[PDB]
Amino acid sequence: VSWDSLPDELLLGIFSCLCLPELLKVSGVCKRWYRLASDESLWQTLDLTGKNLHPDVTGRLLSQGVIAFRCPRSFMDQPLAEHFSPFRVQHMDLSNSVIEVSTLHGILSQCSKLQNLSLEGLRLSDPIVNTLAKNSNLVRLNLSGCSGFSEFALQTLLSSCSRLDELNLSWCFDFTEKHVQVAVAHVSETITQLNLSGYRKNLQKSDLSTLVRRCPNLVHLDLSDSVMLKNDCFQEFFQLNYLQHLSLSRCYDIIPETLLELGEIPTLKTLQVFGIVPDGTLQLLKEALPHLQINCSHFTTIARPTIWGIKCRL
Amino acid sequence: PSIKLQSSDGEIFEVDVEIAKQSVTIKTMLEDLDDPVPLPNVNAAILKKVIQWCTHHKPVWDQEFLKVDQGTLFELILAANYLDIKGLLDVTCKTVANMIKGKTPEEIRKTFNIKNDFTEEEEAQVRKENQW
Amino acid sequence: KKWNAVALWAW
Amino acid sequence: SYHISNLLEKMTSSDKDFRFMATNDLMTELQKDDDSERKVVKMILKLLEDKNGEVQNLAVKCLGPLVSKVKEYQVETIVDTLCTNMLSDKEQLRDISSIGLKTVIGELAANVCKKITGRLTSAIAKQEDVSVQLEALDIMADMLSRQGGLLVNFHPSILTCLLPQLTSPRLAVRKRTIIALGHLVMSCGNIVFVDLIEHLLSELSKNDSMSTTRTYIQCIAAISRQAGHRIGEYLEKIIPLVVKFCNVDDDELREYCIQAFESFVRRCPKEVYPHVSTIINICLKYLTYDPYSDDDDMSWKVRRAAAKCLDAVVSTRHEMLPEFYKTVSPALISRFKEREENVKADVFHAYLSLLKQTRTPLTMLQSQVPNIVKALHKQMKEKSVKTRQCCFNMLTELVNVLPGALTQHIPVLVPGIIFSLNDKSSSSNLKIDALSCLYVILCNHSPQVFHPHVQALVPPVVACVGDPFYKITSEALLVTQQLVKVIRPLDQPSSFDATPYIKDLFTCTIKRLKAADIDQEVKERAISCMGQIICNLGDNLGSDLPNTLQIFLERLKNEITRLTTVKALTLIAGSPLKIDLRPVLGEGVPILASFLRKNQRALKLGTLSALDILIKNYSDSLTAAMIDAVLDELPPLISESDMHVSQMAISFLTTLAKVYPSSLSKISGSILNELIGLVRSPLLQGGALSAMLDFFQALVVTGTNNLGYMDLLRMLTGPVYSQLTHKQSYYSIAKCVAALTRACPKEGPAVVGQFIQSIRLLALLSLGEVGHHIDLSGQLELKSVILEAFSSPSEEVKSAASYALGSISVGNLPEYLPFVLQEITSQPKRQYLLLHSLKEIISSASVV
Amino acid sequence: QIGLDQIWDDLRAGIQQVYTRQSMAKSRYMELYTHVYNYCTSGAQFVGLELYKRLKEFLKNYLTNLLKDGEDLMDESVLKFYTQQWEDYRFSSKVLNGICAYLNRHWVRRECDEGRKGIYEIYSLALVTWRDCLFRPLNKQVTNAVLKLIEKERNGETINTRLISGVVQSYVELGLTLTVYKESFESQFLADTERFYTRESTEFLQQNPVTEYMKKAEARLLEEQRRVQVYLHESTQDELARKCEQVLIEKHLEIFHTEFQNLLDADKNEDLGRMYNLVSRIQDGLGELKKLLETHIHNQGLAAIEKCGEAALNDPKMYVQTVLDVHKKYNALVMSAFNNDAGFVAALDKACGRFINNNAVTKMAQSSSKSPELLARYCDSLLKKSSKNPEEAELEDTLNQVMVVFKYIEDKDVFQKFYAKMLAKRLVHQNSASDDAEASMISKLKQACGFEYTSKLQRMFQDIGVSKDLNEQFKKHLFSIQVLSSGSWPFQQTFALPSELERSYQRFTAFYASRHSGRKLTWLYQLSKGELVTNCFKNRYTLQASTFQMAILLQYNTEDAYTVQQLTDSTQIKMDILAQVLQILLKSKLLVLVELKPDTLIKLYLGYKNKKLRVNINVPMKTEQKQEQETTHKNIEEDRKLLIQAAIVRIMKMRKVLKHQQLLGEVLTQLSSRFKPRVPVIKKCIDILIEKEYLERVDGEKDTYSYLA
Repeated sequence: VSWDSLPDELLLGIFSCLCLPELLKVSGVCKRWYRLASDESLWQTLDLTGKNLHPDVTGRLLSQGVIAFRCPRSFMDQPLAEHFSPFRVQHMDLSNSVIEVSTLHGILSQCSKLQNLSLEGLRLSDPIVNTLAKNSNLVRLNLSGCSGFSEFALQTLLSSCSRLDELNLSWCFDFTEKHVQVAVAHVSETITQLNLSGYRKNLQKSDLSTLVRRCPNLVHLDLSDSVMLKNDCFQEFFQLNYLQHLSLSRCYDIIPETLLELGEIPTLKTLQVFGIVPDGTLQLLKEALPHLQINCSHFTTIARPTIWGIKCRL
Repeated sequence: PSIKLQSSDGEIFEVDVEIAKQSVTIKTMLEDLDDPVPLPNVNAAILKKVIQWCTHHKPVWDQEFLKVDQGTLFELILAANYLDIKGLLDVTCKTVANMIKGKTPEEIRKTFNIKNDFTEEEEAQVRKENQW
Repeated sequence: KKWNAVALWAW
Repeated sequence: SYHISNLLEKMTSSDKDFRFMATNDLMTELQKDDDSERKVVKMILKLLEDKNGEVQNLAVKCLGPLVSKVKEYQVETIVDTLCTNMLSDKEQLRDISSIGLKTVIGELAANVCKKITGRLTSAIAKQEDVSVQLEALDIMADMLSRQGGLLVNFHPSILTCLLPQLTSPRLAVRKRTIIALGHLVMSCGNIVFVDLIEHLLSELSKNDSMSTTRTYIQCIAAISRQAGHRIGEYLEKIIPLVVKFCNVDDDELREYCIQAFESFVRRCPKEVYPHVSTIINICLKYLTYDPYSDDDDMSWKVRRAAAKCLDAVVSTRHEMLPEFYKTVSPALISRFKEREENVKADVFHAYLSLLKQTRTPLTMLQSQVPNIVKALHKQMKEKSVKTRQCCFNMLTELVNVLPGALTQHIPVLVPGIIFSLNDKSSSSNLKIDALSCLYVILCNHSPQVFHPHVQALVPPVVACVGDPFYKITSEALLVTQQLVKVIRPLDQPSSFDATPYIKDLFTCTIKRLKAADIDQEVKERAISCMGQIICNLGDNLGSDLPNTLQIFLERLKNEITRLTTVKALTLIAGSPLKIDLRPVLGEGVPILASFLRKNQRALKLGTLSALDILIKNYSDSLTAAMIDAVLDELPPLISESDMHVSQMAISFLTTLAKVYPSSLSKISGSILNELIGLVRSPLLQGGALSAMLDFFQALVVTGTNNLGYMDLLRMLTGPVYSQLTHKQSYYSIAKCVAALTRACPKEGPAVVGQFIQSIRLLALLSLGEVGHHIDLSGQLELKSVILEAFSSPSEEVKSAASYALGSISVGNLPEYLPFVLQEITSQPKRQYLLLHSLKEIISSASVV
Repeated sequence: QIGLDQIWDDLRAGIQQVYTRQSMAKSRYMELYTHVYNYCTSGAQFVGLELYKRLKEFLKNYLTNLLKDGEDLMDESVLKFYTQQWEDYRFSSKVLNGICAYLNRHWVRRECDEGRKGIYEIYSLALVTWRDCLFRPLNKQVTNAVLKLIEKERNGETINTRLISGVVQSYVELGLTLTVYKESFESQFLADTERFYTRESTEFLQQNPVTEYMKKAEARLLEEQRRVQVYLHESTQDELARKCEQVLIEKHLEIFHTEFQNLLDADKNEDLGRMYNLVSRIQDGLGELKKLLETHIHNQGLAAIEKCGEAALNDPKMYVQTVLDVHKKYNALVMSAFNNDAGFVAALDKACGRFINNNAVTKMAQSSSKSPELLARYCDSLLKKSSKNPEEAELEDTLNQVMVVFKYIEDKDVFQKFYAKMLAKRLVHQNSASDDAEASMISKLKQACGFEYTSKLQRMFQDIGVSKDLNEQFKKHLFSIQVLSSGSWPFQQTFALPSELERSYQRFTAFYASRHSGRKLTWLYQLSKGELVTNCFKNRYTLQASTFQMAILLQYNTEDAYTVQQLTDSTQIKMDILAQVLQILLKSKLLVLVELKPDTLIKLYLGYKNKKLRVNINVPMKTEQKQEQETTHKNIEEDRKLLIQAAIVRIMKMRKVLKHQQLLGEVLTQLSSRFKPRVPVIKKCIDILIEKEYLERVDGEKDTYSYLA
């Protein structure tokens, strides 16, 4: 017999059920299978969490047309010297991963149609934000822990990105009053989930009122660690009609008895007010408002990679 | 409800109306269209083996049936391509993938009838990119 | 012959 | 959460104004709050007992929408407390509670009725207070009327409560008890009804204090009138009591027994059979009773009841009809002068029922007509519209059942119709009835009798055509048409001069014809009436006939008006008086031809008939531009799907052949192909084949090009020699060839050539059809052909040979009957063929 | 293994067999399939590129060659040519797609993912080739021919409906979805439909009457729905219905209005129902019909009432029956034609109220309270004996109708007062047509009135019942009596009691003193009647007379002529009453002597002749009713003032400070169930209340009142 005459179609069928070291090893038998070793059919989804590597190999693998690649908690501390044509990734998540700022800026400069992204814990610069402003189809985005961004860059990105559905711009340790004001003023009007926690001394009532009057389709809200909450904030929140989730953790500016005002919302389903409510008062609060749940979701769900419903195979 | 199937060697078999419907080729050919239909490529009793498998599926039995030589497996893969049967093609592909799973890259060159066609620099470069 | 009279009772 | 508490606290402010305002305000809010309605319910029920009247009014009113806008257990609580309050010792509380409970039930479900019924039973049973009894009975009657089937186990209790209350001094209690019993009987069960009937019988059997007998007999009437069936089982025992009680000189008892009789007659067809004569005798005996006005007369209810019972007897019993005309009818006729106007209608209705059942009794009805006419004559002069309306209805029915009835009473009955027609106080319905009676009188009598009264009949009808109400004008035109038929007939000789009336009739009809905005019925009636006017008396009309015909053309173009005009044109064209339709005919027949392709059967048949008569009677003024236009659309009609239209088309072609031959060249295309296809159809039978044969006979005589005898034979015998799965096709082809031969003076060579010879089956059929009525003696070969065909394997060929032999024998009996007899008596092998030939000869024989 | 050139010559011949539809060999199918398979098996680097271009060229050539045949055909010709060619092409294309399934499985799937938009499946390739080659040159001709066929079918002919269905299916499938169908067929269809229906409607209305146009339009709409159901795509339903409704009804609504008026003038139920069904389909188009109906009912009611004139003022039956007939006819019309629509019943209710509470009779009496009074008089006329016992079924219907009419009367207090007085007079003299009628009327009044009025009526009934029981009991202990309570009866109270009844008077006084203690009996004599026996006449006369008449005929036994100055002292009667009763006596043709003076001589007419022995000289006094009407109207007015004052105090005692408009509105809605007050009366009552120190006006903020204790 002879396998050299076998059609090229069946090679994809053989290679479909085949693990990563397996094909990475079989690719060396002959150039004939080396040609099909890298075919867009196989690399439908990729997952390389925890696997340390170099930027060159990451670029070579990503150039083939990976749709959903998730590499969190990986080591990417090395310069990149390779050049590639623009990629076509549609689902990338690199939260909490250790990568180089210059390498990350270079890698993201080729991504333009990324339907989702996650940059929790990443450190970037103004060029990174400028390049990310190109992706006008970003339905979901994350800005938790981002460092290196600027107020002008944030405003430009907010102006460019309008179709975004959910975002988490919280825990920013480099945010300024001007940057927060620009983000509030230039925010999109279709945002469903907004997380802006961490701004204790930078959040103002005027910014919250402007955000409430700008986007009326907010489903989930997060305003933790805010010391600028009063009855005006409650009225502004009640002005919305889809308050399905609110968060006021560590809100020392709102009295525990004032929490009864949140029960007037008809669409209210949950509310996390941990930090302000005294112990024992939870039972009384539940008795007053038995149509909702308090302190039932310990972890947030805005821009959470766990990608985003896509099941990985390779 | 009688349909006939003729192989290359000329021997005539018997297929039920609901037996050949597993293959989509016969399904569509009967869907839009007392004689023996000659199939030029399929040979010998590989048609009978295909009928046996499709009647069984009218795991472990897969390996039990496929515990055969390389030539029979290749003929079965080509028959699955000809008749366009999804399950048989999938099971043959999985069998081959297991036949390569847990095998040394040096062995495949000798055992799967492929002479090594590469340069020393090419082999070094291929090993270099595969460091991931 | 016959007669039909009407009267009211009060305190 | 605070205003409610404030209002509830303020509702006990020891001031009437505060309580009133609080109640009114709270009702204002509860017009578009949980676990506290137990306060508002309690306070409303407590304020039901308030000292002030106005607060009580608000309390009783508030329960209306409260029950709708409240929870479930609150409704149960309010119903329970109202029911408990209804039995208390406070009169005002009982009255207010009864009113409130009625209001709650009205604006309302399965549990509440069952809850109420138990206490409402004792509420009804309590006789201490008479006022609350009426509302309790009304509530229970309403409960039984709707969703009465849910209650299935409280029936003995409700019966035991209801039965004693047929004695209370208030008559209203008796009436409502009767109504409640009637509602209960509709769904009660065997034991309840049995007990009720047994109690009623055991109380009526030995009864004194005749005041109670009235309500007992009313109850026994109501049970029959509501239950219907399930009462004849005891009827053999009930009837003696009711017939025995009828002799007592009680005016009220006399009505109720007769009403019971009527109910028994209408609802017990079988059980009342033996006593029908007794009921009739009682009704006839009591039908005549009539011995600041505070008289309070009641002697008319007995007469009304007797008349209604007579109606019920007549309209139900039919096997003994002559007894009615013998005895019942004279009394009813004599009682047409009854003073009261509500029983006159009743006796009239009885007589109309008799007449409707009359449909030998006919001569018996004839014998009594003069009395009927004499009685009705005085009634027509009355000032009441209803009496005159019913008299007209009676006359109409009398004429309908008996055609030649009022042959002599015209000059005493016409003045009444005239008086009714022109009366200041007459209503529209009376005029319509009078005109309808006049129409039915005129239709069913010979025209001779109405001749002297035309001078008095024409002016009122002509004026009646001008009445603004349209329904009057419709009947006026319908009468005018028949009056035109009367004034100058055509099928019978006559001598009446009709000149002074044509102008008036024409003038009164032309105005309605030239309207184009009046109702459709008036337009159709006007078209038909003017068509009849021109058809009968149109010769004396002057210069207005061309204009009338132009209007007739103008009316052929609407879609909801043309059919009537087609029928009118058909009627006017085919009349004994030949009038000039030629100006119409110039631009008329294109439109009638155009109507053929409109998939409407009635229009097709009408236009075919109109074309037939138009061709037959107006041949001299036809042009080739219109006849071909007519001929164009015939081929689509000739089809086997609908035989009637094809037969009419063949008739039109036959008329055209008999009249105008030069246009017969235009059929030799698709028309003959359609005809050949129709002949080959396996459905041809009846008179359509006769029409086709007549058309062939008329066509062959004309002898146009490509339509000679040889040509027609070529078309007819084409497919036979080409290489027809139904035998009937061969019969039809043979009949057509034989008919064409019969028309032709000479076809001897063709007959001989056919006799020379599946094909031989057609040859035998052709010989038989040719011999069907023509003798073929001069051939000397038919016997040889029959003998040759005798030895045949098939049975169809043998049948064809037998038919040919029988037809030949019919054609020439002297030269074939001895031959057939000799063949029968000579060869025993051939016996079935001889029998078939003899049967054919016997069946197809002539007079002698 | 196999090159392309080796098989293409045989493949072309094989594909040619698939077209030009004939019996297809059971083996040639696989023979053709095998060539494709062997060609297709010889980063992915697939093989099947070259065959696609050749197939496209073959289909191109076939379509152009077949189009050359039918470029110049006519209506039926183009329809047939298109239909059979389309069916054959669809079948052959599906077969060819089946033959080359390997390409569809691999090569087109690969090229679709890459991003090349020019590659389709072979069946879709055949459809797009048809659309690009044959559809474009013939679309106008096919569409116009189909439209002409449809127009022919609309004028009553018969067409081959299967021809249009094929064209519609081809249009729908060629949208590779409804893109082609909407822009190639629906636009022309809906453009021609508008013109056809416009000209048809204008021509039809030019000649035929407007009534038949409604039937024509409804038939047209039903036919359009059937047509869309039978040989058109379902998506056209709403658009076609809306366009037809527009072009048929919205332009002609203007004449529809006048037609509606004319059909209201002369009753036509079915036609009105058809118009209601038609104009209902236009949004917000029923309002004009409602307004016209209300105006017509109002005008008809006023015209019907004004016809009677002076007679209706004093004839309750005619006045009530005119209103009842006008209400009944239009109520039946509303139930039947308009299917119990809320707007139409509201219009009927408003019109009925308007012509019941203000008409020609009210202007004659200079007041709006004549209607309730006449209604009460009609009820009294119904419920009396009146020379014939009424049937129970007929009386109940009349009472129900009267209760229906009573709902639209604003001044219900007048009706209540008059009905109470008349019921009292009926019960005292014991002349009732039937007790069931009284019971039913009391029940209806319970349902539809207050609770105090009902309480008074029930107390009247209870008193008459207990009096009857007492009379029955006292008869054995021994003429009749009617003992009644004081405050529950409306009668407001000088008589020389004759010796003929003195013994009975003393006996009954003793009996009542023995049975009951502390109760004094006040005797009403003007409401007491009986009989007499007489001696000095022609023979035995029996007569019915009032007790005052009893005394004034028994005062003279042997004497005949008396002077009324002495007669007044003899009978102890005032001037006016004695004069009126003497005028009544003179009017009875039973006495001989109209101006009465104290010296006037009045004698006895000896030997009086009478036609009948049963004579009732107690005729009703004419002036008594006219005198009583003014008194009861004044009493009603005083009661109205008292109720208004009480309501104002009650409303101000809950709201401490209030304005004028709110006060008037609250008073009107609180008294809305009894009568509608006039603003001047309320203002006068407020001014009186301010004077009597009950409520004061706050300083400043004018037109505001405040409660003061």
